[PDB]
Amino acid sequence: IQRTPKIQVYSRHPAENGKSNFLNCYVSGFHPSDIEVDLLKNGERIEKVEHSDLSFSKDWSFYLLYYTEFTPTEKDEYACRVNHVTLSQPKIVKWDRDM
Amino acid sequence: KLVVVGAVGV
Amino acid sequence: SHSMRYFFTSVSRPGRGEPRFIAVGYVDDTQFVRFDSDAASQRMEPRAPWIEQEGPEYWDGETRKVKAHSQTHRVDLGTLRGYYNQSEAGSHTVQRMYGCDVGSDWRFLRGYHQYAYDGKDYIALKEDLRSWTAADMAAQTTKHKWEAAHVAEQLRAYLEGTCVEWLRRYLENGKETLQRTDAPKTHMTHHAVSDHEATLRCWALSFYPAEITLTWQRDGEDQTQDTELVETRPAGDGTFQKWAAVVVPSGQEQRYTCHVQHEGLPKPLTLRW
Ligand code: NA
Ligand code: NA
Repeated sequence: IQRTPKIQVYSRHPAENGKSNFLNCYVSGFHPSDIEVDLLKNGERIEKVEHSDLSFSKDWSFYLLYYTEFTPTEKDEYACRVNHVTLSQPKIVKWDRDM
Repeated sequence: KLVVVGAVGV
Repeated sequence: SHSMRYFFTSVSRPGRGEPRFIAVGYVDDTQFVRFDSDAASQRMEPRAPWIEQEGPEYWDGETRKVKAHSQTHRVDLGTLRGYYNQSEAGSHTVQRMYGCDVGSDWRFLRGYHQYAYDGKDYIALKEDLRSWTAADMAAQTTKHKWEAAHVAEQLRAYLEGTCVEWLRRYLENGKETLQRTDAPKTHMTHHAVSDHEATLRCWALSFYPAEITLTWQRDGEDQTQDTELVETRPAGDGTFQKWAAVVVPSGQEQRYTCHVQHEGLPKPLTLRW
């Protein structure tokens, strides 16, 4: 009855240090729809984060895109933190630069 | 354009 | 082919107040309208430039209809709690999807109207648009009600009429984007994973529509072993992304080809390192 979210963390454009970009957290395949998604900069919640309107797939599982403008640097670490009824603790997925 | 006829309840 | 689809989600709030209701409209893989019960406007809102040209009668009409949809879902959450003998204490979800496809001939191809309760099939209109698939005895009760109320006849009239006519209107008004294919921008990357092995990753970026096939071949035969294929994902600018990777012996990269199939490609692309 409950399906756990799949998580992808990626940039809209090829990541280049000092070039403005968009950080994406795509959460899919989850049920029910209530979900907490935060984008993290060096472990700290980013404020200006927007998300797509709730929609769902043929199997009725939900998907959302969470996103923020960001400028990648050599030092700064980005991640997506997801909480859902199917998770005993919030799941943190690190942004892998070329994934 | 959405369905115009009122939706029938389950 | 082209599609118009509406998606509705209603989630009950047992602690206080009425269900959260979210409606979204799509043409193909492009969102064009939304309603969110939690938003300030309490209106159907545009989400594509080509729907903004619709006049006030359109926005008033779609707002009236989507609010009526929200009240139907609110009532249905109550009815379904009854059918399944569930307490008032739990949150539950109703989902509805309906819409229509036009084919290569720009004529009606197929219609659909599907309902789910708590993420499981409940009742669905069959492809003939004349019969219902009821998953269980709660849905069988609904089927008997909808047969008596001639719901399939009402939906058939919409799906073969209004639905395809307005899909064709939207496709013309939005043709600059809706009838433009964006072929995937493809490249391969190479990363050593050991002294003896390398990962080849085949990228498909900035494509529209979302439907794509990435396949690896070794010496001209399909290979699935030692491969990874990520779910197609939105870029956030209306286009999509996907990649497929294969682990290969270092020095043997030339044996491997990535094959990309997409509506925007006259012939499939072959990439080689
Ligand atoms: Na890469
Ligand atoms: Na690679």
